Amino acid sequence: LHRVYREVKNRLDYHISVQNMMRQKEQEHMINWVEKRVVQSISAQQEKETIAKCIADLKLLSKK
Amino acid sequence: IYGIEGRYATALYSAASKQNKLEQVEKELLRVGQILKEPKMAASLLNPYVKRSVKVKSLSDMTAKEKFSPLTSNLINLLAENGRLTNTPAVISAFSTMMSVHRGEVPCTV
Amino acid sequence: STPITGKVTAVIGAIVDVHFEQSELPAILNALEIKTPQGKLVLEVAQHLGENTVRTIAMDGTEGLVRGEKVLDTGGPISVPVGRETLGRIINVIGEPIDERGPIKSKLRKPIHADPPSFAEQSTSAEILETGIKVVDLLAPYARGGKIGLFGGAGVGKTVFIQELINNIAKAHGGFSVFTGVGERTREGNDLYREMKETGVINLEGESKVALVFGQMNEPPGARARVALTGLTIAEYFRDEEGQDVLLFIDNIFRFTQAGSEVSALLGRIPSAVGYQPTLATDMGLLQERITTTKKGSVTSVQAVYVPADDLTDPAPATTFAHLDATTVLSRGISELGIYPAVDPLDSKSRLLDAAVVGQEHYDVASKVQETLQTYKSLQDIIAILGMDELSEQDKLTVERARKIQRFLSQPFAVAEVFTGIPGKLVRLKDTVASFKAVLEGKYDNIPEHAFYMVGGIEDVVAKAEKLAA
Amino acid sequence: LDPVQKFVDKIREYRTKRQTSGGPVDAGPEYQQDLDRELFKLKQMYGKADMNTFPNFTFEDPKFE
Amino acid sequence: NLNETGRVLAVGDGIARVFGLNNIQAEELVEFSSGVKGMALNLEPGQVGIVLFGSDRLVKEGELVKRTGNIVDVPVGPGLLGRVVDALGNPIDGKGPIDAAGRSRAQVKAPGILPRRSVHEPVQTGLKAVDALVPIGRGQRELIIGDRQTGKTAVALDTILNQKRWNNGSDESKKLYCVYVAVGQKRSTVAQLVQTLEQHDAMKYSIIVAATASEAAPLQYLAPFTAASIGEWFRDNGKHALIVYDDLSKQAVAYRQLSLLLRRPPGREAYPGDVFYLHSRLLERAAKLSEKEGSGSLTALPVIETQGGDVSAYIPTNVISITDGQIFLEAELFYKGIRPAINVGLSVSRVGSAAQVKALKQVAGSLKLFLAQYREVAAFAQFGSDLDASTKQTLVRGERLTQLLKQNQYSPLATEEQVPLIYAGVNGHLDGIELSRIGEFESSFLSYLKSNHNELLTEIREKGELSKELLASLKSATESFVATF
Amino acid sequence: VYDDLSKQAVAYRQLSLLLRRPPGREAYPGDVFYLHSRLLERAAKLSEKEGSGSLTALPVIETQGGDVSAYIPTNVISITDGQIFLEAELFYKGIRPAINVGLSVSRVGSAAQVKALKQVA
Amino acid sequence: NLNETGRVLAVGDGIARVFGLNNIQAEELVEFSSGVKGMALNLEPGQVGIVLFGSDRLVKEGELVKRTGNIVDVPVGPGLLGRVVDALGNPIDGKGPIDAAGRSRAQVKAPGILPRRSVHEP
Amino acid sequence: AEQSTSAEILETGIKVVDLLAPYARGGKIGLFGGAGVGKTVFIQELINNIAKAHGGFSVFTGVGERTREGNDLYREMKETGVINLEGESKVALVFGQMNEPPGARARVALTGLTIAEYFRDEEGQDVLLFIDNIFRFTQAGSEVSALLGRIPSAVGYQPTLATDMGLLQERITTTKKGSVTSVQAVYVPADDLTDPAPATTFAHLDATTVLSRGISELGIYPAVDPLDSKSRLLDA
Ligand SMILES: Nc1ncnc2c1ncn2[C@@H]1O[C@H](COP(=O)(O)OP(=O)(O)OP(=O)(O)O)[C@@H](O)[C@H]1O
Ligand SMILES: Nc1ncnc2c1ncn2[C@@H]1O[C@H](COP(=O)(O)OP(=O)(O)O)[C@@H](O)[C@H]1O
Ligand SMILES: [Mg+2]
Ligand SMILES: [Mg+2]
Repeated sequence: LHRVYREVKNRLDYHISVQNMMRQKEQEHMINWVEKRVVQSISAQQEKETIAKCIADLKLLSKK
Repeated sequence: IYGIEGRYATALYSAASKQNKLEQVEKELLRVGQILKEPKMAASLLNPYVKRSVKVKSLSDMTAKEKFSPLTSNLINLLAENGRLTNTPAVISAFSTMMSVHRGEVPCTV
Repeated sequence: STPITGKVTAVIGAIVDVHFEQSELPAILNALEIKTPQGKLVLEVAQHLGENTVRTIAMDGTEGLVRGEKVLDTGGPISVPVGRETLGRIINVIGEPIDERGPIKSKLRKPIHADPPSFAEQSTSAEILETGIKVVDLLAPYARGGKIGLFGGAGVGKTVFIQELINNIAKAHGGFSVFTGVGERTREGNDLYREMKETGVINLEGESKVALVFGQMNEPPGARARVALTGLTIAEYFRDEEGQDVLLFIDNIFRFTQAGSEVSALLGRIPSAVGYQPTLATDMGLLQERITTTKKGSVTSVQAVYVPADDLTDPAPATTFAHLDATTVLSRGISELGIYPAVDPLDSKSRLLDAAVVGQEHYDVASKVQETLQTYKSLQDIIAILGMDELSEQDKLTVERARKIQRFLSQPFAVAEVFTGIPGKLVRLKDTVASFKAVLEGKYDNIPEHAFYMVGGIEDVVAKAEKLAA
Repeated sequence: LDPVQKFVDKIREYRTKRQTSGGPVDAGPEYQQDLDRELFKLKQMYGKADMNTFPNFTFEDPKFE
Repeated sequence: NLNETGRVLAVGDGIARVFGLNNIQAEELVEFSSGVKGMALNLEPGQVGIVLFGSDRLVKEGELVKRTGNIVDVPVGPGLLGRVVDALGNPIDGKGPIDAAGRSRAQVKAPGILPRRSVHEPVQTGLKAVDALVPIGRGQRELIIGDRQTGKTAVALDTILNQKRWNNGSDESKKLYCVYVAVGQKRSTVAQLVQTLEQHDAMKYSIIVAATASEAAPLQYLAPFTAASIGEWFRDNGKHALIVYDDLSKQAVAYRQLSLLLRRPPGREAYPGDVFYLHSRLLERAAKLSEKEGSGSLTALPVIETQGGDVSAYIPTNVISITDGQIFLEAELFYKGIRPAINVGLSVSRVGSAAQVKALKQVAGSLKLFLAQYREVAAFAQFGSDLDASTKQTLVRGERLTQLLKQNQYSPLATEEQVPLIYAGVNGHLDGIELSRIGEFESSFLSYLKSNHNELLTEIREKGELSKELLASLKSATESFVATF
Repeated sequence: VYDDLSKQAVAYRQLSLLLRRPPGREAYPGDVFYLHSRLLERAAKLSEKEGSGSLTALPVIETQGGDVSAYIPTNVISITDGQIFLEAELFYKGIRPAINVGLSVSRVGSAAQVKALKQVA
Repeated sequence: NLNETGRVLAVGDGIARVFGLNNIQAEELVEFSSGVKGMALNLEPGQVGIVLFGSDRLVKEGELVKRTGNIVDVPVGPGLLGRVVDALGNPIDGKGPIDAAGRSRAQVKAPGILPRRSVHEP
Repeated sequence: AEQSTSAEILETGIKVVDLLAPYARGGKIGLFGGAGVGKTVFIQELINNIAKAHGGFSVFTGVGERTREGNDLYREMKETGVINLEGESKVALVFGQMNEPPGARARVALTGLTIAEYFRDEEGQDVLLFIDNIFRFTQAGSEVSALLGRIPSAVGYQPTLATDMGLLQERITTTKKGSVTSVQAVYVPADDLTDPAPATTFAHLDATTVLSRGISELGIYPAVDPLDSKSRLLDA
């Protein structure tokens, strides 16, 4: 009896563990994909060098 | 002139340009150059005896009594944050060439 | 090709700082190369100080580096040769052949750095391993595919010990083996290489069943701290890809910590207690974790550990115990008595020291021997202060036996035949247990003690006792 | 921070990714490789059977000591 | 952004210093571009020091890092039972996703002075030398201190196994869920430790928080606290949970590593001043909640490894000062045969009888006496028969009383089986029996009662006490077996 | 014959400290081992192809209070092919040279000893 | 200019932080204006750490420094037999110049694993 | 100038005390021996006696007190009568849990001292200040001074140790108004009296009431040992 249980449940849990692994992976490449599209946003877009001097000069100020 | 070091001034004066402090950031930057030529300064701008956040305080004395304070009261700590007060004179030079590109990079309609 | 150029900016001992360009910084644990007239000085990324500056660890002699030489990024961790191609050849840390046999033709090149197997992959076994050494097979027997440790101060018998194991397991093993010399006498390697040819294990114009990796003490701190990985990588390959039994011999494993301990100060690490580096437990950990048996293949590991100043409380030895299934501690206090291998019967334990493993009979006999040797050592304060006559009838009878068994644990190795003059003797576990059992029952209370000193099988004891009487 | 707020730029890029239906966005042959590798470790963990299928059973006879 | 994000200024030694995150919290988690996560322990005006949970090979310079807005948290609840999780609380056994009933912060404040009760619920370990000599109580902090390879794990391990006597029952206020915290142990060891509990059907109520040595230091730092919360769950909800920290020694080493790399002041033996605040803020979490709080309880069995009996060391002194008793173990005692080698002389318990079954207390009050006088007259045993009869009598008992405590591993005995053995020992019904047959004596004696005096055993198990009637009935049954023997 | 490496380490310790190089234990440089290791290994017996040439080494160390458990000495005991321990106490007793056989050993052993003298003892 | 020369920044206790020397090798011999030679052990961007073979009362701030271009070596051969030399290999017994046959470096790689023989000679 | 020019004996209420090792009025007494000897029972006693003979209140201070023991103490004190909720209490409790940061641990003592000095200078009573244990007070300082960056003295203790000890012991004295007698336990690190912490503590102690197990074993209560108990006011 215990063996039947363990084995079935084991087959079931496999699907979850798998499903879980897929999600994780994908959402790795997904949030990581963010990186390479934002390193493309600043390196490119010369209009993302203006939004540079911007937010940053708002540093000196506040602190003081 | 190179780029990375020259970008430091352009990445600090960039905000300055929007205001027009190039005079307060270009004239000030000139100070950092004379400070490095000062033998007595070399024993303070590069003294590992002070600290990482201590020497930064003493800087204010050379930032509020030299010319700095506005567009140089940030680049001062940055210039002495990692220890780039050895070849900084090269960064000031780039400012003279970058400070001239800001005049043309403006809506000249008037 | 599209390589990343760099430039040296600082040189202090075995520590080289390279200054790359922006966006071109190599991750940690990446190799580097610098062209020299003599050879190549590989470096290994360690830290990222910032400002596009990286700190590496010199894999070789740092003398001859010029302020600002251009370094070539390898683009990945140190690559070592793998496959049956490395069988029967000597290899250094960098993975270059050092036996004058030309280039090593390997189909693959696998990095020395890799993550430890997953908890899921871990496979437990209970099989026993028969070596031929009485004091071991009877007390702390080694496990097939297990991790072994040979502890002992300087000049106790750790090398001769591990050498015999090779003379009794390696030939007798239908698989492959890997020897890794870390921080030892270059001459010991020489003799080894000579014996592997003479035994037939390594054939220059034939087949071989063992690879050789050496990173001796003559090498700088950089080398001795990564040579252990270099040989591990070659073993691991036969483990997963080849999927077969593998014997890993490491000697010595203490140099792995020590070597790192030398440079840790120069890498700006606050020295931990006893001078060792803070990253002791982890480093010692990331090495032993890799050295293990998975569901893909079995790996039997024999790592000899060094004990600084005959002190077991030392972090280096102390930490290593938890990564071992079978521990064979050697005491200098046992060497001096003339009894060898100077194995400590009480302090040495094993995993297979269970009735449900070695057999019920085997356990009982082993336990009796331990209790006998203990009481003996307990009465040491009476045998010198009151003599032997003061002891009780049960005590004197035990004491005599304890002295016979003690001397009966000694065994002549074919390796140290030049030291003892007596021909090696290999005893079988099945006979070993049967021997002490008989002695524990008092069936040989007539035979003289000197008849048990340096003797193999139990039959030889009676033969010897009779040859002396003449 | 007030300038720091302008979150916006992140969302937009989240948006374009999420708006993409054709597997995992910007494949790269490695994905399958890694996938397969982890798909293999789980086989190790959970056993060599067809997890799509209900299990067979042949039971052990009892044992006496 | 600069406020929710930051750039890696320098990385190394599993610690990278980032710049930015001007709104990040203390000890808060963070996530790097690569995927590896870390938590900032040091919050400096210029930069922020952050430890890594993974290889520092993934982290590079200038790399981007973003907040998580959450402190170290782990999922708790009854779903963990029968699983094996890491410091964070993820599955590593491959049995699927976990089903928790909520989360709890790694850092929880210990119960105040008022919400507690004097420990009074015994924790039967199934060890004769323990439950008789050093009794443990639900909510107590008993320390298992001893040199390497002495039998420290054996004590705890048997304890867990000895719980099948109540956990498979119906009543809850009687059960005891076990939470083992593997710190600094190789995977091979854990995989075996787990495999032992299964072959005994113990995983049904055991929670394994594995923190292998190959894992990053911080993992080995958070492991004990993580597992701490998990058990508190049971405590808060009005139950009973046993947690064994094996071992705190390894934890301190890990923590020392982080502290040194972060350039914090080094103290005795290279341990920062807050090292004591670490364990004190851990052990004090286990206690005995009052009736109003839920009467719940959390027992702690911390394990400390000494270096050659040196209990005077820094770490041990800290732990020994906080706990409420020690189960000192010596290798020497182990060699003689006395297994488990529990040094009665040193082993102590501040709670004592307060948490021991009266059925055993009535026969144990005297057992500490004889053994006490035995250690004093132990030198005489080495001399000739010239010893007077008075002292000789002590030797007769001690040899036999010490021989009875010898208990094989993986073989816990219930109180109903302990009392009969102690009662026959104390009175001295074994003195006539050879000191070589003491072992088989236990076997044949227990089997006897369970066939002829089963009614007596069952009355002791239910009542938990020994009435004048039982004391006489037990004595008569003993003298009868000793006679026929 | 080196006499003695104990002083050499003290010297090499001095350059390190003065060059502002972090000390290990007792102020000695981290690689203090590597100081004697890459020295002693330089002496050994060469192959017949090389010339059958050879270099023998007799390193000398100075212990304090008879403490061989010290930092430098242990570093060298581990490298050398044995050691000729000399005790002050045996010297007065009249054992001169005061060689403690109990602790003095040779790893090469009889291989190096003369064959004739090998028989008689 | 400063590639083959340098100016001393500080000096004391046998240590001398010279500025310049951006083509000097690791562990390379050098010579000061005073006549005293030195050895470079610490290579840094700012300055170079050099150790003095003689007293330091002669070196002063701003002094010129020159390089040898060669790793510190010593004269070798039979000639030395019977002679008493110093670290560098110069005669200190006062019996003429050292007639050496070759010159070998201070730091030499240990002999190979292959080119060895088991010790058999007493 | 406010200090007294003569030491007087303080009648406690125990023969084993007044006759053998008497308590010095405004002095420091060392109490040895852990649980098992009825330490707690010996403490609540001194609080009652003095409350009836001198009518001076008492102040209990716990530095790194075990949360477990703190509970059982409070509760026991309500059972003995030294503390009544409905009626009038005689002793104030100020515990400093072990799960608290060194900062708090090293100040617990001062907290309890303050309250005690009040009844000395205001009501001028012979108040008793109990500290358990003076050892964790030194340990507390050692962890604090450790984190601050201050360099470690001999044995690892803080350099400032010498001054700190005095900023607590000196404040406990007999003035012209009232007096404060300190009854603080002592722990001997590794059974060694050469150690700084103990060495420094004893320099202020005037008497010591030891509690041996072998004394309570003979059925002698309290478990005060006549041989070990000594006083610096045992002269004609
Ligand atoms: N009660 C017992 N009866 C018989 N053998 C025992 C007993 N307890 C422990 N052992 C033996 O102890 C060995 C392991 O001891 P144990 O694990 O208890 O020590 P430990 O505290 O875990 O030491 P370490 O810190 O090295 O893990 C096993 O080989 C087993 O044979
Ligand atoms: N079987 C043996 N019988 C007697 N002596 C031995 C034996 N094995 C080793 N030895 C002694 O130990 C010495 C070698 O020690 P070694 O194995 O190098 O120890 P370590 O591992 O501490 O360096 C030999 O010179 C020999 O005298
Ligand atoms: Mg050796
Ligand atoms: Mg254990």
